[PDB]
Amino acid sequence: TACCFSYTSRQIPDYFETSSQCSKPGVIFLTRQVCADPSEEWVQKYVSD
Amino acid sequence: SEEKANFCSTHNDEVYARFRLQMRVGVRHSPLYTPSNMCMLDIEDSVEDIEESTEKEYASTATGEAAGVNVSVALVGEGVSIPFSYIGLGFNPSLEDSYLYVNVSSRAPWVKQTSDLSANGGWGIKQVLEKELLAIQIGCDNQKFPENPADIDFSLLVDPRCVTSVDLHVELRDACIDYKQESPLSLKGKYGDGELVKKEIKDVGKNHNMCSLNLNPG
Ligand SMILES: *[C@@H]1O[C@H](CO)[C@@H](O[C@@H]2O[C@H](CO)[C@@H](O[C@@H]3O[C@H](CO)[C@@H](O)[C@H](O)[C@@H]3O)[C@H](O)[C@H]2NC(C)=O)[C@H](O)[C@H]1NC(C)=O
Ligand SMILES: *[C@@H]1O[C@H](CO)[C@@H](O[C@@H]2O[C@H](CO)[C@@H](O)[C@H](O)[C@H]2NC(C)=O)[C@H](O)[C@H]1NC(C)=O
Repeated sequence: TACCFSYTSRQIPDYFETSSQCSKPGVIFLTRQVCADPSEEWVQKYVSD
Repeated sequence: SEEKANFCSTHNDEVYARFRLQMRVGVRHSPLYTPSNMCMLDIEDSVEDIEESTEKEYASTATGEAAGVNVSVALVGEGVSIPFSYIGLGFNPSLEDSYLYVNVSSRAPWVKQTSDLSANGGWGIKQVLEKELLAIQIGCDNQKFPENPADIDFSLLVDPRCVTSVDLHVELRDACIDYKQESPLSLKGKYGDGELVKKEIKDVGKNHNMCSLNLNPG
């Protein structure tokens, strides 16, 4: 049960939605397991989705 | 240091990265947690391929587990290896809410020369700067519960069931910066109160268990 405290600034190159209450929202990305925000990279999960 | 300055002086023209992370994690335990003094430490280095790029991926991954909390700290470079050599844990084994302290440090060039990143008109630096990633992950492992360009790029992921807070200071800098007015390589990263944890972590050995792993030099 993840809760993302800091995102990666650089979007690159499955998913999760931290919005289970949590401190903040986020998209954990399996790849490591790297953390994201809501800005443009929503391509990958909403564009490649 | 005795070893250090005499080395640094010998390489005025070079840049060798040095990574340091001081981190304090707010801990709390489940009702069923059973106090333990155990401490598990590892540092393992991986190479993977980006097929997109000509470049290989180099991650140095430091892990530590004490007090029911398991911590992962991976430094991921692209075409460039910054390797960890030391991880330090400071923890309280009891069931009570406490703080957990983690040191991680990369290898010292005077101990075992890392790569010189100034080479090829600074080829490595552009890499570190453009694609270096820091991934820190923290979990309550095995536990069962009742149901700008100077800024380092880190993802910080944690479990709220055992992690109450996180504060950390992290730096990725020119190793011999103490002998340079400027350096093209000087990266900083804070979460919460870094300047605090940087002091505080320097004296928790009085009231904490302390374990440490240091890799062979040579
Ligand atoms: C994180 O890294 C720092 C730097 O290596 C470590 O700081 C060192 O902390 C120890 C104890 O925490 C200090 O011990 C010294 O020796 C005796 C122990 O009997 C003590 O009585 C002295 O007063 C003195 O504190 C040592 O000076 C200190 N060194 C520095 C440069 O700050 C720290 O242990 C690491 N944190 C970990 C493993 O959690
Ligand atoms: C800390 O430890 C737990 C347990 O080892 C890790 O979580 C498990 O990871 C395995 C695969 O290694 C999954 O199949 C499980 O679903 C995960 N959860 C549990 C409760 O077992 C967790 O990844 C570790 N966290 C860190 C930061 O190392």
